[PDB]
Amino acid sequence: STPARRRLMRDFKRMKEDAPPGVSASPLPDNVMVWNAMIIGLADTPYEDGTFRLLLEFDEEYPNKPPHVKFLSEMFHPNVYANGEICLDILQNRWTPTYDVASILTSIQSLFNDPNPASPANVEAATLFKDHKSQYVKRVKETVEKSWE
Amino acid sequence: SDPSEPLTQSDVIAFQKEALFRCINRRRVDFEALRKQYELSRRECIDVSRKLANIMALIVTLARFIETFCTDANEKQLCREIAQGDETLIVQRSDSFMKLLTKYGKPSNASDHIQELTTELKNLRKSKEELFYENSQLTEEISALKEYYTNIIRKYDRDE
Amino acid sequence: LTQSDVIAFQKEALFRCINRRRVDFEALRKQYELSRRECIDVSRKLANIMALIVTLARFIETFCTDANEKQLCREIAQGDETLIVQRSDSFMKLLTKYGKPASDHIQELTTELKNLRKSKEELFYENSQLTEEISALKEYYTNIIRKYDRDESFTIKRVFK
Repeated sequence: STPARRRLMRDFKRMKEDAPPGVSASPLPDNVMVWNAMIIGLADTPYEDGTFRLLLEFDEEYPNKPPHVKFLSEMFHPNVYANGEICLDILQNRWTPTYDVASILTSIQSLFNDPNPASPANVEAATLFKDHKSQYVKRVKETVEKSWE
Repeated sequence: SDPSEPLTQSDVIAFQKEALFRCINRRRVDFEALRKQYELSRRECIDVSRKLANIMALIVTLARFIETFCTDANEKQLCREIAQGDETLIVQRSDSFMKLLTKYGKPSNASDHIQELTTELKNLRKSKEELFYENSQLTEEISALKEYYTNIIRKYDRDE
Repeated sequence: LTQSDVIAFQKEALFRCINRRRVDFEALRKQYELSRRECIDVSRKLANIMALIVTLARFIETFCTDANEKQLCREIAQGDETLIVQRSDSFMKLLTKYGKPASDHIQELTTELKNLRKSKEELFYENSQLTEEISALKEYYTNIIRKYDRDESFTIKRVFK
């Protein structure tokens, strides 16, 4: 009914005609203000081949306000709080309304291969990312395999 | 699902199964490569221990012979003990035995100094020999693994 | 077993296959470590005895008057297990003969020591390089196979275009 609910509709159209590689996203058939997304981790990244579930919650302040996003699948990333919240720069303090769902999911995917220990949200992850890199890859691989459930 | 079609719920499960196989086949390859390193190291254990049995046999022989010439009782006892063919006593007393061989095997200060030097020569040789055996086994390992992996990769190449 | 067939299996079972393989793998590893510990033990033990023997051979060589005797000692001191076990009777006969109780020779031995020390260091280095090579190799080949499985994954092709 509202313009937020037809903008969301525009993002949904984008997710079909030019669905970006490695992601899916769809709002509940009843509630358009709530979306199931999922991301696949990229090749030559320690998150390769993962299948991470994501929840997006939208209010009537969209696209002026970015939605709340969290992974449902267990995660291990320096920019990932244990509740699934994310520390991405274009979500907090570099957000623009012209970013849609498709550009948000992919702006998150990039974080996998390119983490940001500069704004660390999970201490352990940013740590191993500099000390025991091999061991860090091990924990990320646990994450990936669990994501296939 | 057509590449130009929102990925469906069947599609996702399918992707995960092929990712699972990739992981399974990765741990399987890694496992059988371990199998090869293991079989190799068992073969090598067989072979070093057969050699070991045999040179220890010569050691027992050698120890008996020297015993027949010892002057002092501690010397006699060391030979008889070594002569039992215990595989440890000969490490623990390798120096003292070497010194006995150079003491009696032959027909002032210079003599004692040559004893020290020859003991040292034995120890260095020991080390050289350890390293030589380790390195031989390592090279064999490399060869075993190379032969293993290359065949799988070539089986994929014959898959065009 | 092959990638194309994975579609027919069940997901819940693929996890179990992964755990099957994980536990068996740790088992083989504990075995492998056992094996290696034994090989080093026996190889160090054998090293000691051969060292005692070839040191002896060279020691007694400075006494043997016959050129067959001198050749005997030299060949033994080349350090081969077989040739030692097989010429040990004659070796002992030699030892029976000559056991019945200057400067340049000591210089020879110090020369012997220096060259052997070099050899040891050479081999220690080469040992190290070989361990690294093994590591490198396993990583290299498995990366290659991982790529091969990614190149015949059709799910990958459709997910990524």
